[PDB]
Amino acid sequence: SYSSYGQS
Amino acid sequence: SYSSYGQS
Amino acid sequence: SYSSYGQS
Amino acid sequence: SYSSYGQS
Amino acid sequence: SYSSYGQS
Amino acid sequence: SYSSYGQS
Amino acid sequence: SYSSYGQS
Amino acid sequence: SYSSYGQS
Amino acid sequence: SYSSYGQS
Amino acid sequence: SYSSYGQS
Repeated sequence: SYSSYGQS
Repeated sequence: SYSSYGQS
Repeated sequence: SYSSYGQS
Repeated sequence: SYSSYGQS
Repeated sequence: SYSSYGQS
Repeated sequence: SYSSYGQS
Repeated sequence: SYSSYGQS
Repeated sequence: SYSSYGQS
Repeated sequence: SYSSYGQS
Repeated sequence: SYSSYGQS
């Protein structure tokens, strides 16, 4: 949880 | 949960 | 839950 | 729940 | 529930 | 939008 | 949006 | 967005 | 966003 | 973002 994987 | 995977 | 997967 | 998958 | 899948 | 505030 | 505040 | 504040 | 503050 | 502050 609390994670980023895409394009931000 | 609390995660990002797309384009933002 | 509480996640983003699309284009925003 | 509480998630986004489309175009917003 | 509480989710978006379409074009908004 | 897409939020909960009551008792469910 | 896409958030919870109550009792679930 | 995409956050929790209540009792779940 | 993508954060937790309550009781889960 | 992507952080926890409550009881989990």
